[PDB]
Amino acid sequence: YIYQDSISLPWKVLLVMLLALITLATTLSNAFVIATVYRTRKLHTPANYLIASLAVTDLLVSILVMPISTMYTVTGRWTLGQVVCDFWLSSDITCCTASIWHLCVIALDRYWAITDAVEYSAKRTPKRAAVMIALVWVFSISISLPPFFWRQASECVVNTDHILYTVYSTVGAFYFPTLLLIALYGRIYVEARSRIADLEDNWETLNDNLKVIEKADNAAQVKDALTKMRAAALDAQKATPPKLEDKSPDSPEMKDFRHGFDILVGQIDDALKLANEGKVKEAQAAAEQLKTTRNAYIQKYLAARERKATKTLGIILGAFIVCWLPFFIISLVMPIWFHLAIFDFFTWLGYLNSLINPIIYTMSNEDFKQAFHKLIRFK
Ligand SMILES: CN1C[C@H](C(=O)N[C@]2(C)O[C@@]3(O)[C@@H]4CCCN4C(=O)[C@H](Cc4ccccc4)N3C2=O)C=C2c3cccc4[nH]cc(c34)C[C@H]21
Repeated sequence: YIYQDSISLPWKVLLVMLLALITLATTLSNAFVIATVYRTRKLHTPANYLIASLAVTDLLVSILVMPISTMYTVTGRWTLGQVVCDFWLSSDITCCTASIWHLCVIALDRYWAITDAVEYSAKRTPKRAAVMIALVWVFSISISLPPFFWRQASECVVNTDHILYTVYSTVGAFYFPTLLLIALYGRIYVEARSRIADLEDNWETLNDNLKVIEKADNAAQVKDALTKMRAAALDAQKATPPKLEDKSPDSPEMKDFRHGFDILVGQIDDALKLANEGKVKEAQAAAEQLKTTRNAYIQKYLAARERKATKTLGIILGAFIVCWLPFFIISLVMPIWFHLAIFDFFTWLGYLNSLINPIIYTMSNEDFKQAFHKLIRFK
């Protein structure tokens, strides 16, 4: 029985048009993300390479799996033969597993960057990124390779004979990566929370000590509030969590919040020199410059407190669960309920995640956002 045989001609052609536009929108949205990393020299960093390889996996899903699926989902019958069926099922398992595992490799990279910044800076290289990507693909192909027990060769479905592999495939491909992502997001969320809580205190110490220099009575009072201000600025500079946007070291970092403390420290040192010279009135007058420099970084400070990197990783985590949790839940309860339409809906729900992810990055990451605005000639 095929439930699709009951669907009318107008609803069938509309369903083909909806599915074909999702497939096309996934291909172009991921093609944009790949080209943007490739074309922009500023984006040639291991972190953006992981975005670019996630976009490559999602592009293969849109070329090897989704077009050839639209017809099978709407008609409900396989007409391409056994050989094409073998490659289609395996490219569905391999690319979707690669898609899921790219997400935790991006999270692993963000976790190490926010949790172990000094030790990781030396290890975060494009060679490291390649080795991790190869491992993801080798693990992806290894998941789809065992159901080749088809010693027998209208219907095209993956081998459901061995319950032990069926659950290993579901765990290795989904349940293990989600538990890793929850743990990874948890540590990242808590890291950023304490990093902005420290940034808030160092910012307040900077503001209050800046008030003291103005209302100072002694030279020793001026000199002390300056060294305290000096220490808080460099502490605020380390407290500020990493941005969502990743740029290569060889790129001008103007109006950057972390740079504001560098020029500010330079000014605090210039003022302490006059204080050590004996020109305290001049050292006090240097606070008028410090006041304006601080005033120019308030907007960049208030921006840091919003933790865009963890916020957007939360939206990706959220988008990943809401897209794949129904599929892998039904995938486990199916051997042990409603019709085959809910399986077709939940497969496409997982497919949709290949489109949601590149639109989340290009709306959130300002490098990808400005690249898009350039593409459609919008200012
Ligand atoms: C989205 N993609 C879809 C794809 C799939 O369901 N393909 C078929 C061809 O479509 C069905 O859903 C259809 C729809 C209506 C009736 N159907 C079935 O009765 C069986 C159910 C089934 C699900 C899982 C395992 C065995 C059988 N279907 C199929 O075999 C397998 C996936 C998968 C399975 C196992 C590990 C995995 N890692 C990544 C993935 C993946 C990607 C992931």
